[PDB]
Amino acid sequence: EEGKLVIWINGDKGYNGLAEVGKKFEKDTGIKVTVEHPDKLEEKFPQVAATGDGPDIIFWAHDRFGGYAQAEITPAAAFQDKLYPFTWDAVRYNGKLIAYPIAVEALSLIYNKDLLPNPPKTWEEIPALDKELKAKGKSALMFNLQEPYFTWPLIAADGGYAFKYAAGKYDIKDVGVDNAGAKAGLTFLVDLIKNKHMNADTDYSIAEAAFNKGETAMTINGPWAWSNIDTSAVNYGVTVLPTFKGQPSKPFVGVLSAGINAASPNKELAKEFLENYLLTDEGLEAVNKDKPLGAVALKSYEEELAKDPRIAATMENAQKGEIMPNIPQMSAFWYAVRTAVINAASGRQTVDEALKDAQTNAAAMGVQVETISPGDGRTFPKRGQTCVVHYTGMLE
Amino acid sequence: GKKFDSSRDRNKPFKFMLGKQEVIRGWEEGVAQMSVGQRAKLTISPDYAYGATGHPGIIPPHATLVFDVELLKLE
Ligand SMILES: CO[C@H]1C[C@@H]2CC[C@@H](C)[C@@](O)(O2)C(=O)C(=O)N2CCCC[C@H]2C(=O)O[C@H]([C@H](C)C[C@@H]2CC[C@@H](O)[C@H](OC)C2)CC(=O)[C@H](C)/C=C(\C)[C@@H](O)[C@@H](OC)C(=O)[C@H](C)C[C@H](C)/C=C/C=C/C=C/1C
Repeated sequence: EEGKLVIWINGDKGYNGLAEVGKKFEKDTGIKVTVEHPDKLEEKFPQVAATGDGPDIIFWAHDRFGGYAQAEITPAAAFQDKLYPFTWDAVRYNGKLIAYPIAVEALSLIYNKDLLPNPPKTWEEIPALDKELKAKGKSALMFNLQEPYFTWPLIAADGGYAFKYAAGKYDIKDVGVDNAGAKAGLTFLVDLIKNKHMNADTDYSIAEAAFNKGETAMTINGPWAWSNIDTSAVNYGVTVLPTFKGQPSKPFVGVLSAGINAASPNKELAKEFLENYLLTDEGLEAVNKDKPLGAVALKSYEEELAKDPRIAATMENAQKGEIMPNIPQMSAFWYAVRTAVINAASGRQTVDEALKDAQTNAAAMGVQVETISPGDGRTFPKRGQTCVVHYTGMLE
Repeated sequence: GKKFDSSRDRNKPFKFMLGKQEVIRGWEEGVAQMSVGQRAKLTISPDYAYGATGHPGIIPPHATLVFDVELLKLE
């Protein structure tokens, strides 16, 4: 809500690289661009957008953006085939494009080369690998087991999916969590915990410290984690995730993307900056110099960056992986899957028993509105309006 | 199932700004679907309520909530 354009991007993303692109826009156009990194901008943008005041451009995962679309402007691209078709699919909601894809942020297997010259290509190796490394005085493999984003790549490897896709749509009723592939995947992860190869309590924070310290041989993470391994003076490399039962681990992949706020009047100015400054081999490089994006949506600079085994490995994990659906019911997937996994590790429920639960919990509507007394049928509450109600609340 | 709150008890209506995330996800998507004067059963899942944390001391983790809501007036 002004005559210059304001950009919001996360603190781990290297805003100073973006700033130098904005300064080049200023030398060429005169328009001043300021890039901010608010503490909880992902949650903050919806609250402020509803008032009709928020930044002109916002940079997040494509997945959050699907919810913004059910508060965000259609971009118009024509000869913008500089980006891959699969990256464009990330930013498409009801056949409309919500944003400009930037980076492909797929999980990978990262490994200390001095602790392990050649990483294991299979999951089944890691137990045997851990005994050899445990004797030396270190671990094999530490990553976040709390959040299902990191456990899922193993789980969906031998089959099993959030929501089946048919006739160009997602089917919120058809969930692939209580099938054999899911069970085999999960049971292998539980067994690794049962055999003291991994600890249920370990989280992202704990795992990050150990790999950066050099206490663990391998971790699992995105290119968001690369700058911290760099600073930690640890000889590391990024490879393909280990296969499970000869099938590749299929991580859900997030795409860093640039959307425009409907309440931004600077849409024409913002579009020029994204289309003709950000999505440029030099533009993207300025960012990557500050903090790496891994694989990028632009083909120009991706063909350059993929000479690095890290970026080449990232894209590989993204291809064998599937792109993260942006549909709302994914909230209820992640919730269903996080509780299933955590309780399998806890030994609260059996694997077969937790995934049974998950298959139900994932497909359940967030809210069902059944009528008691009908309304006028005309007037509906609109964002920024105060609702006056009576209510009775109780547990089901 | 046990009752944790009622406005009709206190006999003062409850006012919230839609889309400001003052209330749970189930209320924002849910009351947005009600016409003015309408009364409806909101069956909210934990994801759209307080999820795995719950509300400390009042609502357990993984608790599906049921709300009897009557949309009285817009302001
Ligand atoms: C005496 O009764 C309490 C409410 C009780 C608490 C316990 C629950 C079982 C319950 O009984 O409500 C309940 O029935 C319930 O689950 N509700 C209330 C009806 C709406 C749906 C749900 C709810 O969202 O409550 C809400 C739930 C418990 C917490 C919120 C969930 C959504 C999340 O986005 C919020 O982030 C912060 C936190 C509570 C509210 O509805 C109140 C109005 C809102 C807040 C406190 C926050 O938004 C706060 O954040 C700074 C604000 O911005 C407000 C406006 C600032 C002003 C000064 C505060 C007013 C406080 C009023 C408090 C009241 C009437």
